[PDB]
Amino acid sequence: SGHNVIKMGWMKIGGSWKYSRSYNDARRGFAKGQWQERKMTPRFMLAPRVSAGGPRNRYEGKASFSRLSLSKLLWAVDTGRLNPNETITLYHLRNAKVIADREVVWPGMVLLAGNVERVPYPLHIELQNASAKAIQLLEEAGGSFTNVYMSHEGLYQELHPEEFPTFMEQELPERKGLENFATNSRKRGWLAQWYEDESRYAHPGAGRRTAHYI
Amino acid sequence: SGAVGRGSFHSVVAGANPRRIPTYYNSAYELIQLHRAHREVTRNFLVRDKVFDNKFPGCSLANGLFKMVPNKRGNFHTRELTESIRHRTIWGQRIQQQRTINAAILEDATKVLSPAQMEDRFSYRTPDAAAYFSPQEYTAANNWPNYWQHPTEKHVVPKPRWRREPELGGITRVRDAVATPIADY
Amino acid sequence: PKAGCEEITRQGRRVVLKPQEYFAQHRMQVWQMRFKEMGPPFSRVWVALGGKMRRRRIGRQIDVKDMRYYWRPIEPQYQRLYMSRLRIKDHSNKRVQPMRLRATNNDIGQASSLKEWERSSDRKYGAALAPPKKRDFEFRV
Amino acid sequence: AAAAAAAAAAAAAAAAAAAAAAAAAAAAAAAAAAAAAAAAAAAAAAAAAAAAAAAAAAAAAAAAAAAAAAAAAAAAAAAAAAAAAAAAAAAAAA
Amino acid sequence: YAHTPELRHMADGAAMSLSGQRIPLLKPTLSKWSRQLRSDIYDELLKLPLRYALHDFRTLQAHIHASSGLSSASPDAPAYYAVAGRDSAVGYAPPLGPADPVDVIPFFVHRSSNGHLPGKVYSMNAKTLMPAFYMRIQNIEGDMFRFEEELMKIFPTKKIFVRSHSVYVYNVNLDGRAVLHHWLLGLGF
Amino acid sequence: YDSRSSGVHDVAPRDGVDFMYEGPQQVLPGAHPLPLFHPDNSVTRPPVSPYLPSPQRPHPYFTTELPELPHFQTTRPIVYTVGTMKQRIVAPVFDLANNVTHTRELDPFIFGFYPETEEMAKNLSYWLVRCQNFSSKWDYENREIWRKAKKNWPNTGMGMARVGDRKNHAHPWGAHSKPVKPWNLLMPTMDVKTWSKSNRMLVTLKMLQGKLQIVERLTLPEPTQEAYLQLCRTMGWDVRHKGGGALFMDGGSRLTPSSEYDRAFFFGSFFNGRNKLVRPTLLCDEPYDYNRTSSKARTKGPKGQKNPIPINRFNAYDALTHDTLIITEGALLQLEDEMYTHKLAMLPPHIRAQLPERGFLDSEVLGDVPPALQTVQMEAAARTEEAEQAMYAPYYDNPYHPWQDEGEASYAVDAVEGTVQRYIKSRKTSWAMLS
Amino acid sequence: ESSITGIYRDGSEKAYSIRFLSSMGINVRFHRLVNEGNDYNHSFSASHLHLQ
Amino acid sequence: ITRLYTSYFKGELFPNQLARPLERLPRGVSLAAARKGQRRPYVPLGEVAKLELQGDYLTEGGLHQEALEYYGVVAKAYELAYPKDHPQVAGIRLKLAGAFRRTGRLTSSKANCEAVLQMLDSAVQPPLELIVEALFELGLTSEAMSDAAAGTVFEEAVALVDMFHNSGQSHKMLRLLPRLGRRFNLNFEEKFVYFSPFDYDRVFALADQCLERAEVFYQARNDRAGVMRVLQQRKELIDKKFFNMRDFAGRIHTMRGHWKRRAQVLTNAPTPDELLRYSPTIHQVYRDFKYELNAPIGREKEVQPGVNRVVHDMGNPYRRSGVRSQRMFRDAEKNFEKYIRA
Amino acid sequence: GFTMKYKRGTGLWDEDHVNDFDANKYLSARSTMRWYYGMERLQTRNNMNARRATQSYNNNMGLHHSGRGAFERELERRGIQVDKYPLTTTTGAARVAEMVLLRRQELEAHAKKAMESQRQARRRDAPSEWYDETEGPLNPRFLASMQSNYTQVITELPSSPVTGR
Repeated sequence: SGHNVIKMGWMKIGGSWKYSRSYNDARRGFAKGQWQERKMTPRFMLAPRVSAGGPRNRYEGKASFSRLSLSKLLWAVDTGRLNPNETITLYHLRNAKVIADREVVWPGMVLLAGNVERVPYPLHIELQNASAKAIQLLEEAGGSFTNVYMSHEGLYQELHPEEFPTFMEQELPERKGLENFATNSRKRGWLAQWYEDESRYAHPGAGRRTAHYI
Repeated sequence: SGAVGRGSFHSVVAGANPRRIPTYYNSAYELIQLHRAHREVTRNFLVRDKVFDNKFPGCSLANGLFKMVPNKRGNFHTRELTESIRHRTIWGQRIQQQRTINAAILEDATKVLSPAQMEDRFSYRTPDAAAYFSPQEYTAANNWPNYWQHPTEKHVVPKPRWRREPELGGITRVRDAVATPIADY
Repeated sequence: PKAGCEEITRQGRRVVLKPQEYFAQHRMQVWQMRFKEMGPPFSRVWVALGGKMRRRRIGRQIDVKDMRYYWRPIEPQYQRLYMSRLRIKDHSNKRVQPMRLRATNNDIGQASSLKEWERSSDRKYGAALAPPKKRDFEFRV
Repeated sequence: AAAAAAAAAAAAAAAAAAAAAAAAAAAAAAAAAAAAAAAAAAAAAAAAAAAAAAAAAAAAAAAAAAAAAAAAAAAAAAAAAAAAAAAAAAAAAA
Repeated sequence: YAHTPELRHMADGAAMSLSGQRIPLLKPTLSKWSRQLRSDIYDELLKLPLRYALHDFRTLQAHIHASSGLSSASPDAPAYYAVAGRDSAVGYAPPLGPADPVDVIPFFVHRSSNGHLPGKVYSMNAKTLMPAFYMRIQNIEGDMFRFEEELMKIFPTKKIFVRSHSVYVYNVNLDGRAVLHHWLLGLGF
Repeated sequence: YDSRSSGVHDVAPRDGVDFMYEGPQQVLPGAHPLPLFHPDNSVTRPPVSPYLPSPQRPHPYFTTELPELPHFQTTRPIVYTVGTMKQRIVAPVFDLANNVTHTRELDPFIFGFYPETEEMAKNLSYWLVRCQNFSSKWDYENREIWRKAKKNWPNTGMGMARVGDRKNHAHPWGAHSKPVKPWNLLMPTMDVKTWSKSNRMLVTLKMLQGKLQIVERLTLPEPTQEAYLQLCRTMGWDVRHKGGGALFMDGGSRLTPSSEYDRAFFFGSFFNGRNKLVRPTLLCDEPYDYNRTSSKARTKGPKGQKNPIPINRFNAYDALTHDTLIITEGALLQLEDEMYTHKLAMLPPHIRAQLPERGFLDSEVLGDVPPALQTVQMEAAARTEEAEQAMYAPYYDNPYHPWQDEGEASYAVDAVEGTVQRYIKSRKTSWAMLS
Repeated sequence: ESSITGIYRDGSEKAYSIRFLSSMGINVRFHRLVNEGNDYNHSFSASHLHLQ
Repeated sequence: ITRLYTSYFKGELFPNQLARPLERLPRGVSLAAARKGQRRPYVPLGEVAKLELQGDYLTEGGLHQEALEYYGVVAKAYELAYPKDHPQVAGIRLKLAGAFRRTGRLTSSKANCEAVLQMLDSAVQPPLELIVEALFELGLTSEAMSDAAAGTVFEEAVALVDMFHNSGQSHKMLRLLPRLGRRFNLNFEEKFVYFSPFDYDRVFALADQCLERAEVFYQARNDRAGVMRVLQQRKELIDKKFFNMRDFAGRIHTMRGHWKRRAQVLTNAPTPDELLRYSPTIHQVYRDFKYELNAPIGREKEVQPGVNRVVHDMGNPYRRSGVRSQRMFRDAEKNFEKYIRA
Repeated sequence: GFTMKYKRGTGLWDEDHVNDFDANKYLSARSTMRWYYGMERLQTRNNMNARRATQSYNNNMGLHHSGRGAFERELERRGIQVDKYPLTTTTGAARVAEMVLLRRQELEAHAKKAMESQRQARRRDAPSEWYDETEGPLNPRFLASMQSNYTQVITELPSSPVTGR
């Protein structure tokens, strides 16, 4: 019930308008934007822009995972949301309401072990590209971890499994995701033991297979 | 997909999870969701099988039909209900499969230790349990919303001296005069 | 209009709901390439690339002490000038924070995660960020 | 760390000097914590007499706020209180 | 002591990024999810005049026999059967109940559906991102006014307000959140 | 102020209605040392309760089993929570013959949630804006006035005001530039947290005041309006338009719960007085809005939630404009059922882990307990669902036994197509998804 | 009618609007009809310090 | 800006300065009966008042003999100034029986602080804060006489406080005053304006030392239940005082301008010790249907009477619309009859 | 456009998932019927057009009004069932509603007999400690309801408090 006359404070309705010039400008949405500063050129006109895309241009395909703290997981298995008997995957987290569904965007998640030093019970997890110390922690506890990196429709066919009667065949990850995460022997990528087959895939014997192009 | 504690089809790697130290987990959180997941399909059916019973003469031209166009029902069954059954079943299976592990745990203990030591081992009793279930027993804290009615602070309330009145019409009437009020500076 | 008159007897045009704006207008493309906002919330600084830009003749005899490629934060006034365009998504609400410059995964998630979207299977979970589905081989137009 | 030199700037543009580690992620973690003006480079505490800088904006703000008549006098030019009152205002427009 | 040219390593947590090994030696580490405790904070609570004798820091620890001793999760003698809610490297543990078996604490704080404690640090006018924070203790129950008093003996100079559901403490950053929990932990809640 | 210094009261008493002040020994009509805008005694708004509300006894009901009439328990076991009353609430249920048949516990979660005003306000503030005709709030605009387009006179040479195309709010034909059309307004959103929590704290205040009364059945023996008005005289429901009236949450008898009313009562429930009839649930649907960004620009109706709460639910405006609350025992069971899975998820973990011991989590689906007494409609749908539990036998898409073969699948990756296929005994059972 | 009104023994009267007036502010107005005599509306100036 | 206060600063106003009334006994209640339940000619008082304040200043200085004299005079001029057994002439000796006891003369002390009570019970309604000041002197001169049997009068003195001291009216007005401040970061010392019951309610402060001088007794004699019989009472005495001060926080930040809210904040507010005592269910408003137009469905004759009058119908608003909307509502007046007939 | 047609006829009752923004915080007893007959109307008036649509539409596309064509006309002749899951029909689910209505009418019949037992078992004439009002007085307009339980007059309390004997 008052008028925030700038540089003068709240004023009564029916009060004095003699000193509300720049206020009648702000209400009209008219923005000068400090443009009387012709003399001093801002960083805007003198800032070389790298990366014709941008500093953090999230082009299609950029593998930007949504961070999942490891300490948020170990807090939900002793609270009682997660049953440590079973191979904890992305389906439970969404259904155990451990993490909201606004967090999960392709590619799914990432397990980060910061300010966590030990994990007492063995744990078996399927996430996309946990960090290094997050992996070593789980491996040191008897439990294990794998890197289930998958295409988009792999995420949907997994997070909503009660919408498919049978197993629609799931496409391999693309090349930039293959060599980085899935085929990575170090990151426990799931396609690593297959890429290291040698007998096939790591070197054919099938005629079509021989051309990686086919 | 995963959705059951077996590992998804992504065990094409030799990542079969062995040496599972079989823990005793009582499915306390799961058994709620199933109780909810079961309550949905039980209603998702009720919505699916609503037939008109319009209590008004104007809308008595449809008084014995399903409220949902035949397509919209076979559509509601194959989409918005058959995913409410694969849900409870996914909940139900994830519990019947775990209770098979509570079997081995409670049956490897009944043969090594006393029923006195089990309800100390496989029981999640807590020092303040009565604060939520049987509140007549708890005294270590004042858990009441109306704390001023707890026994330990009931003295704070007044004890008025009331009395009925016959000529007032059964009106009850506190028999204490009102303290002289403050009126001026 | 009083009660009834030739200005209301007849029937000029009528007006319906106004369409909205793009939800993220105020993160203008011209900034998403100049700056990058860094730091913890309540310490958001907008750093921009630092150093001269002139393209001399064939001089430039030192490439090593050439531009050091450092991000240095923009002048404190202008950060408030641009950020002022970001707050006006929900004015009058001390609650909310400024809409960030670059999108965040919770923003890209919460956008299509409402109840109203729960059945939009495609485009859910950021389908527009993944590489496309391998189209059919008997595909044709 | 006592300086006794023309100390330096910070680690904006960095030539990394390794000793032994994993260390395969230094200049990708030395330009990652360098833009937020930060540690994870140890920050090299220099210039132990940074008091003379806290005593400049002590003077460069007590000699420029007195450029507008510092005035522990009053609400300036009272002359109409000192009888008694509750001063109202005078909008600036100036 | 500038003769030791080391000690540069002890530097700040303001104006400079703080993470990993370099976390401030006063700044606590109790987060929402990693309920870490500290002995420094616990002595302040144990050397302050208050009723409601806190719990001994001995019997307050959630973190410090087949194959030479087994973990606290009741991994059973077979080194096989283990029990769900018994060990937690994240610091979780149920309440311990009040330490004085002759006293009736007048307020009962109620942990939340995820096992938290009701203190959350908000900001005054977050729109302009103002670095002025307060607290709010939402899950209080019981004689929440006699809960306000105990906060005064800990926070004598903080503007403390009280409503039917919450208890606001003003000008309390993320640190006064940690100091609050160590009280509600030691208090047996 | 303090103008009109004379001429208010004629300086004389009335004929036989004005009484001077005898003295401080007698009592006047209305006097009370508390500020009460609606002053009521136990004759005008008589609370239907065993005791009389008091600061001594926490609620005007039995807190302990009176042994001269049988004791019923709630359907679902009771766990006490944050706002609960922490004491038994045993409430004598009534009979349509104005009797007291049996006594019955009341779930502290629903009926013992101690009220708070800063939340029942959100219930009322939501209603006073939701219960509001928006389409009536329609005014013209500048561009709906049908006047000439040209400046109604050359702005300079005329001895007039500098104005062109006079169709503005200053004139008696113009209209506001930014007027109030329906779709500009707001239908506020309201989730399940703050709707239930608000409502449960209203059926508690209706207890703490003593205006609560559980009833066995609300059926009229015949569908007339006579049997309705006669049912209120015997049971004592002052329902005249001026005197405070009853609020009828209706759910059928104890053994025959029913979310819908009884055609006998429903038809007799219509009477121009202070009577209401509401649905036997406190929870409500999850709020959605599709036209959230004015996408459908052909819409009429307020911005905000496009899923408003229907008027016949239990709100805070008719929770107080109708004094007596009249719940049926069928309505009780549904409240305890739908709120059950709600109070359990609203517990701390260390306590939620003791429920499977105390018989809180006996799953009617794993057979660990015979099926609980369910609503007539929601059991009918459980007999249907149980009936067809067999038709999905011969198909691999069965919902009750999904993925029968997840033990024999032999997943095989090929690198000519982007395919991970699975074989069940050397026969491919994956399905290439159509496009 | 929201007005307290006193009748003085010379026929004079006075009213005191108590609309929106709390109980404490009615008693104060109660005690202010018994006080005055309702005989003269005199301005407290230096000339009218003495009525006779 | 600040204020130097180097000139004379006239006082501020505040609701802590209201003239709080005294405290008495109810009408018929007499002291000796309540206990066993558990113009004037000129006298220079204004000058002797200065003559006893030099006793209150003296007896509080350790000069207990000189104080006795100053009290002697002022106790003489009072038994002449006021009539017999006046509430004042009884109270001055309570400063004399103390000044006696602090000079060895306990024999006259009890002879004095017992003389007052016959001036108190024999009165009409005695000053309640005095009968707790006498029953304290009677309890202290018994200590000086070293008689443990003569020590169970404290607990009997406070038996009158707990019974006859409505502990609300001390902090009735001061209860909402924190809702008066409207600034949050400057002059915010008004949101915490705290007035202390020891400094504002003397009878409460008196009743405290009783229940602290009574504890030291039972502590001295190595009495166990006696100590607890007091300590729990000393807490129950204060707990029902801190309760009458509680209140929730209204707005917290700086509300600007709404200065006219100065009427809803500072006003007569029902104290928590009263809002329950006189609850609208225990203490029922008397409503005489002779002056109203409503009564329960059976008491239909007892309304404010009228003149020649015949009930036309119920004012169903659709009686105005066309006759087809009055062909409905036909029997709704018939049906409603026998609903209000017994 | 997008308006959630997959939620319209999917309420439990017939008043949800429908924008009744034109409400009124007091609906007269004449204006509540009309609100019921309203919400009851635009569920039948809604679909009785979406049935007339899809039946008149098949008649024009050359099918059976229900949607059957040539093939699924033959299968019913051969004795083969045509649709995968035959969902319970009108006569089906309007028959289950005559189960949970018929056992309850029999369970609520016998409950008359079991209530009389446990009510004519513990049948005192002097009420227990609940007849006290040392804390809070009693509701005399309620005592008229406990009166039919005993024989001793509970409906007469003296003006003095009742100690509860």
